[PDB]
Amino acid sequence: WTATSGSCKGRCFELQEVGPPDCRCDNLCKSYSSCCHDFDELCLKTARGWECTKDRCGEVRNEENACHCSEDCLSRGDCCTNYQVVCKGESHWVDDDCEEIKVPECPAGFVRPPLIIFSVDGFRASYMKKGSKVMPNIEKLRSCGTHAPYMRPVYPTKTFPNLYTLATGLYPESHGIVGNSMYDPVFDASFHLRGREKFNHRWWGGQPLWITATKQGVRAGTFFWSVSIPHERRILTILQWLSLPDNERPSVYAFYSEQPDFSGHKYGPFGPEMTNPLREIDKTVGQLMDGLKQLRLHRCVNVIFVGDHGMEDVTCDRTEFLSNYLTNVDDITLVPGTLGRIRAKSINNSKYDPKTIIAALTCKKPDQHFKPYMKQHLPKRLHYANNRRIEDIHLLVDRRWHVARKPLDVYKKCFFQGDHGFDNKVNSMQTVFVGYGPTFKYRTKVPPFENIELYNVMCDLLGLKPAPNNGTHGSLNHLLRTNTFRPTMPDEVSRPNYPGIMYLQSEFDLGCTCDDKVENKLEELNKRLHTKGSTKERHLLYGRPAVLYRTSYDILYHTDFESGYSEIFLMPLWTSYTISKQAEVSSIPEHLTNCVRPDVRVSPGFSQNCLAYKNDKQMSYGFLFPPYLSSSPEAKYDAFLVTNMVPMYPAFKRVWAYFQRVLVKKYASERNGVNVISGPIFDYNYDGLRDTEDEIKQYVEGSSIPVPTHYYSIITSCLDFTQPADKCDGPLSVSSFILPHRPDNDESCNSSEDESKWVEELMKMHTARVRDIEHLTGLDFYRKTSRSYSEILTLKTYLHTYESE
Ligand SMILES: *[C@@H]1O[C@H](CO)[C@@H](O[C@@H]2O[C@H](CO)[C@@H](O[C@@H]3O[C@H](CO[C@H]4O[C@H](CO)[C@@H](O)[C@H](O[C@H]5O[C@H](CO)[C@@H](O)[C@H](O)[C@@H]5O[C@H]5O[C@H](CO)[C@@H](O)[C@H](O)[C@@H]5O)[C@@H]4O)[C@@H](O)[C@H](O[C@H]4O[C@H](CO)[C@@H](O)[C@H](O)[C@@H]4O[C@H]4O[C@H](CO)[C@@H](O)[C@H](O)[C@@H]4O)[C@@H]3O)[C@H](O)[C@H]2NC(C)=O)[C@H](O)[C@H]1NC(C)=O
Ligand SMILES: O=C(Cn1cnc2ccc(N3CCN(C(=O)NC4CCCC4)CC3)cc2c1=O)NCc1ccc(Cl)c(Cl)c1
Ligand SMILES: [Ca+2]
Ligand SMILES: [Ca+2]
Ligand code: NA
Ligand code: NA
Ligand SMILES: [Zn+2]
Repeated sequence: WTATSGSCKGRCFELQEVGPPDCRCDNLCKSYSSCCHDFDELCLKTARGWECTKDRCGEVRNEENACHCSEDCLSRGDCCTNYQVVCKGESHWVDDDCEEIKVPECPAGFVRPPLIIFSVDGFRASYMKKGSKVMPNIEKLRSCGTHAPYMRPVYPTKTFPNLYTLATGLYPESHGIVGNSMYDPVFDASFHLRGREKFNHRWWGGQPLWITATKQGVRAGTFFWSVSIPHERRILTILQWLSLPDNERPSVYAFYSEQPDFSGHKYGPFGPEMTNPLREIDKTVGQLMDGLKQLRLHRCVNVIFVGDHGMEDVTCDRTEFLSNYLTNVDDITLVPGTLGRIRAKSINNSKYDPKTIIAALTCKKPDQHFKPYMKQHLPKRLHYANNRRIEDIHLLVDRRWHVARKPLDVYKKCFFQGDHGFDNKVNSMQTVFVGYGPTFKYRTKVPPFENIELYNVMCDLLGLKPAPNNGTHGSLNHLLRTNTFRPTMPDEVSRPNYPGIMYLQSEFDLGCTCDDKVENKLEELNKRLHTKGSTKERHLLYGRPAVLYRTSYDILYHTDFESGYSEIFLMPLWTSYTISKQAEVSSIPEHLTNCVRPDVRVSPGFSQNCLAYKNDKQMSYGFLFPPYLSSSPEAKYDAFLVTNMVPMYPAFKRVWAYFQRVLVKKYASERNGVNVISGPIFDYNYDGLRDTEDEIKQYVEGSSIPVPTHYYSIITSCLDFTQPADKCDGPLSVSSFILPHRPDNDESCNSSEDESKWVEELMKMHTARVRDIEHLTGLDFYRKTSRSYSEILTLKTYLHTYESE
């Protein structure tokens, strides 16, 4: 119940929301159907429209008007945004030449430059170039300020997950808004775009920027907007708030536009009908900047122009139906469209089985346009699993397609021509970022970055300490003129042991064999030097990784590679080696095919054993440093040490052996040498974080050898590829992956073919940031480089996407 017979007189767009049953006058009252009886009359004035005209200049103030053109309007803070242009001979902001904003030029009483976030729904990254002729205000923001060619949204590339990630710095699995539609089995409640459950605070986790600001004594304007409030009134409301007395005035404001998404769904991303919505958004930016200029704030405020996701061509005819694959389609609930999420229709149905549903959906049709996954098998870069609102079965839908349960769902719901939601590396899903103002740089282009990073920057712009989030604070310092955040590297928690030769061969009873009894003062001192680290400078280029948790491990040196060997997990945490452009690939010699050699530096008790692999009929092993890339026949023996062995399913060995035998050398050839760091990952609870020993769900049968859930590699070279990886003077270039360690290749529908036709495609799908590997391993890389720490943070957040231009 709302007692809507209270009044909005003197309350229009009040910032503090009043509680039930008292009637409301804030910017969300319409959404709750709770506005006072006189809200439209008093707060949504429209008389005489939104622009001054020559005849209105100097008029007698008429409080009925939408905005004012009387002499008093500037001191009232309620002029039409074009007042000074029409009535005082001033220019529009867009017509003024760009002039660098070296320092804030703010009115007296301003404690800090305000921040205005101007969020555009469905604004695809390529609109900034493709629509530039029809968006002159946005083009001035972009060209004069700091811009990225695009900004990467989070998955799924839907509105609410992305706007709430922008606000919190968190992945959707952590903030809890994992789709536009959700079921939470603990609450037993459903969240929808339509309706009221979405107003319940229990859905919305983390700490959004307006709460962060308020907790730290920075006032915030209200960020959500009721859809029916026209954009011109949203802009005039922000400008009125900016005219509040110092003690009342917010320091952070948000404008939201439902365009161009609304039209893009109807017309497709580049439908001829799209020009007009882009013109209208640009006119809104123009009103805001003219309005700021009238208030002498246009060289004081920092403005962020940012989108939530892009827009792809999608029509009804490109729909896959689950009824074409499943016999039992009425036993499932599907959340449909540009991603699929499946769960049982009834928790009482004991015959429901996810394994049989996955198998029925796997590679069934030659050009099948979705791929099913258990959520823990989704690419780790999506960070889309650790939330009970994410169903166990996920369908990754190809760009331009939908999935639905039955055909009747689609024609009893062609209308639409655009949609979004797909994998967030897809080019059509990318969106925009421009920062303009005293705190941003001038005429500066920055590389693409992820939207999870912007919360920290917004906190920096406002002098706030961010709540804990998934950004990497400091990685966007290159966007800023001032207010940079100067992080320190994390402290190493565990220091390594450096074991020497401590064990005799006969102390080992591992069931291993090697034909190495194959028999010099020149070359014996030489081999001893390699074991003490004489080549370590060639193979550990950026320092050893730091171990950020408590554990016991050993550094092991060799001619061709260095490793940090875990006595707890019985395998390396990391193995590092450099392959020059001139490196030669060789074979595993016949006499060494099944060779595994005890490592006399490491106790039998802290070693793997061959008998466990013989006994485990499902599990084989591979090596982290590949024997194919040994520098000499004699160095090759090091590659067969038991301390270089890791457990690998035979299906996975197909992938791994092709990466090591073919792709490493291909990269070294293309990039002028590469440094590779490879290792295992254990993430049995799919939280994106390193498992402790007591979280390991699978061991090599009969043993204490834990089975990795994934294997990573970080592949680094010189950004200037005229310099070899091992003699690089400047910035680095990286690409990385986190490959799922699976006992079959069902994910790859062409896996019966030669690995040259499917393995690199798999690897691209599982591309990763070095930061993703850091979370998953508790290691900290690139500790010893010539580069600034903020530059290294940017490098650790880089994702190689393998999308065309
Ligand atoms: C991305 O960045 C985020 C933010 O930094 C990272 O997430 C953090 O990760 C931490 C580890 O997973 C996690 O720390 C835990 O916090 C527990 C207290 O949690 C509450 O309070 C915080 C602080 O205000 C709050 O933010 C939390 O909010 C979550 O939960 C509510 C639901 O109630 C949601 O609305 C909200 O969206 C959010 O959900 C997300 O996180 C939870 C996990 O907390 C997931 O389950 C959800 O799926 C969703 O992803 C909470 O309200 C604290 O209890 C934990 O402590 C246990 O573990 C420690 C280990 O040190 C142990 O020592 C303790 O004893 C304790 O164990 C006991 O409980 C166990 C479980 O019941 C039990 O098994 C044991 O036997 C013990 O009794 C833990 O410290 C932190 O909360 C989240 N924060 C957020 C916002 O998500 C995220 O990791 C980053 N991602 C990547 C990839 O880097
Ligand atoms: O604006 C709209 C549409 N619209 C319209 N009317 C609404 C009325 C109320 C609510 N409620 C307020 C109480 N809630 C809330 O304050 N939650 C946070 C504060 C406490 C913890 C998290 C939960 C949400 C949401 C909306 C809403 O979305 N769309 C644009 C937009 C802008 C910014 C963001 Cl971040 C997002 Cl996700 C969406
Ligand atoms: Ca959207
Ligand atoms: Ca984990
Ligand atoms: Na075996
Ligand atoms: Na296959
Ligand atoms: Zn949309």
